[PDB]
Amino acid sequence: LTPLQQAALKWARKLAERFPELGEEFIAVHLEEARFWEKAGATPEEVDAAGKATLEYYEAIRNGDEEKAVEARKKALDIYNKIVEALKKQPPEVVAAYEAFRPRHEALHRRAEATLRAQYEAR
Repeated sequence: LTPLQQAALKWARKLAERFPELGEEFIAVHLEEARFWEKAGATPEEVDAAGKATLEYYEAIRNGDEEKAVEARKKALDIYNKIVEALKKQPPEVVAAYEAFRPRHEALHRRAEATLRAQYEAR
């Protein structure tokens, strides 16, 4: 397997092992992305970070530190923007792929956030 796929697995596992509600697609949906990312001159360290960020983000969404969230939800967000843009500078043979998958990457996060917040809004 590609060292990028694996680099995202390091953190996705930690995010699946934790919050096992959705221990599944949290890996896959991300994994697929790590293969797209590869197809945009991405480096493992440009991914590792992103994950660990997301990690920070969610587990802070869990505990509830609203500062640590934006700290992480933005450092991650201030990486993929570039990547999507690099992927945007690619053929409409790969573009047609991301313009259908990305939706699910959005859907994962939009779902995850929501659920993971709803958890703590339940004492």
